[PDB]
Amino acid sequence: MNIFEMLRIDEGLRLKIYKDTEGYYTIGIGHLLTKSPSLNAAKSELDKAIGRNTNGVTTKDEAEKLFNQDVDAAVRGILRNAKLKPVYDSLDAVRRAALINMVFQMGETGVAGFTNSLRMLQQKRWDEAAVNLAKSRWYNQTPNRAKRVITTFRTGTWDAYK
Ligand SMILES: [Cl-]
Ligand SMILES: [Cl-]
Repeated sequence: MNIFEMLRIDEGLRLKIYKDTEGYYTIGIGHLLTKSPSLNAAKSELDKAIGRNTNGVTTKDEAEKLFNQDVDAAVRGILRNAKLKPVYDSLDAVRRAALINMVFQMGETGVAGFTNSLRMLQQKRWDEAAVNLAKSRWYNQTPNRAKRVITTFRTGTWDAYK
């Protein structure tokens, strides 16, 4: 397993514009287009993202290209974030993927706010971080996914995804 496969499992793949768990327009593999309620606004961002008149639909290749870009951007954002980098640097490979997953979902700013959890992860206090992480809106809103990610931090294995 690897980060791509992990995220493809968590986000799925949709080739037509759709609304995410929060009601926002998205496309592909969890690529958020806009938080605006307007579908036209969404089609416009799509077109801008793809570089053609899409009319709300993408091909598999195009969606995978957005995904590649989004994963890359996620890693890069972590490595440039003062609160995040040190955490990520301290982790083993599997766990780093768990961190990336979270930043892809919630943004780096959103993850950088789990201060308490981050410290625990940095200290390698797995069970404790797992419990702290669960005390969040994130876990209450998307519990199955949060649970997989959390298990991943807790165990350092991919069992949650097998
Ligand atoms: Cl883009
Ligand atoms: Cl979920």
